[PDB]
Amino acid sequence: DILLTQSPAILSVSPGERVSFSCRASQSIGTDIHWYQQRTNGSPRLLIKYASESISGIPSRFSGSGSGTDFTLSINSVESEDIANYYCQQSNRWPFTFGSGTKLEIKRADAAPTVSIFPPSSEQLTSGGASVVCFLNNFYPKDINVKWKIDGSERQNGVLNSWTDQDSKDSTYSMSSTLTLTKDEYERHNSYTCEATHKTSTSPIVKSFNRN
Amino acid sequence: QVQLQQPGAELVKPGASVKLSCKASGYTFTSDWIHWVKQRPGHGLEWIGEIIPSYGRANYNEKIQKKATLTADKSSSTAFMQLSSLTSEDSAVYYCARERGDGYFAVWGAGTTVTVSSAKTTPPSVYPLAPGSAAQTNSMVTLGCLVKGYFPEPVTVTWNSGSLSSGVHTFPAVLQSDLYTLSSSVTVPSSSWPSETVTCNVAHPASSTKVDKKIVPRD
Repeated sequence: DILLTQSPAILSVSPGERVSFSCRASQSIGTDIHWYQQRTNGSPRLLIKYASESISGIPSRFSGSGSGTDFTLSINSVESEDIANYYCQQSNRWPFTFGSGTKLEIKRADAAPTVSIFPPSSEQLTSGGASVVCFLNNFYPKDINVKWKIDGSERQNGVLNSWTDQDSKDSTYSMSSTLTLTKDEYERHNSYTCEATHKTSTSPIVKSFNRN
Repeated sequence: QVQLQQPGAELVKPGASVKLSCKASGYTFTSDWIHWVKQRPGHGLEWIGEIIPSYGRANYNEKIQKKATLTADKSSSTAFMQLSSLTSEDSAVYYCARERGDGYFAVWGAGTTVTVSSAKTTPPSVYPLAPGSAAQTNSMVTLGCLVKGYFPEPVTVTWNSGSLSSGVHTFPAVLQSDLYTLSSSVTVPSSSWPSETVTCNVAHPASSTKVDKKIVPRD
């Protein structure tokens, strides 16, 4: 069976640069290679067929080249919407096989996080539960740390964090931090604080509210 | 029109079986093949097998253990994949895709998220995320929806029935105590809310529920 090697597994390039993804077949397959794009949470989408043939409705900055064993997918000037996983697939010999995929990442300018904190909803409280939600949005680079304080003292239990993948709209990252407490516990405190530390500033970006 | 329709999700008990469907529309030719492709969370695309509806013949990936059985119904123009004796190894998104006999997958279905677990289906609770009264704002304001306590994956979250996609992102679910939780964030010009409505729509395919939650300023 035809093995398709895609290396490197991640490409990082600066906005507007040209980028080239590599696909290597374990034996010669003429031009029977096709390329797909898959964004986060989306299904694959055909970009190039038969190594170099353009597909209707695909931006003209996408092109493909090569024949035999070595194939290239190129993007002429990378932009944010190109952030995605890219797969090659051969149809020269049975069975059809797929490459293991290359992730495109874009190295954009630093941006500090936009921080927002949210008190539990009336509706949640009714149910005996309290979740305080903090968004750290549209930052870059991805490294970032978040700290909860309750009445001025650090809180670590009940905190669950979630990070998006790089954003295909602006090449940034975002993160959510969620502190979950019972209604009781939540009411035995006044001040809830979400603190974001990120290389864009030496001091934390801090957001708080008071329960009353 | 959407060329290939798959259900959003299927929950299957360990050792049980399920039949995925893929309903096709658009031009259909005797040369059409319907392919199925498996994708494990955070992994690549794996070819499972193919069927030619005009003749009913199916072939399967010989490198992997055969869990699938492909059939098709020409009358309803629908392809089926029967997965049998599932384990947690079988949890994945399964796509169907159409090939015109010329080697490439011109169109793909949206995929069915199959979760193999003994846990029970649970619809999510959807809570608004509106800023507290002391929050200051600039030219933009940020709102949210907290989607909590659901099983299994996935949920789809849109804002204003899809019309609002700029300034939106939805975080990956975190799982705890056999329940998932996530939030979705939306940012609009501050001048525009609350005068213009902002609402999150939360679909949870595995429980057949679709819930709306309007986001209003806190009282």
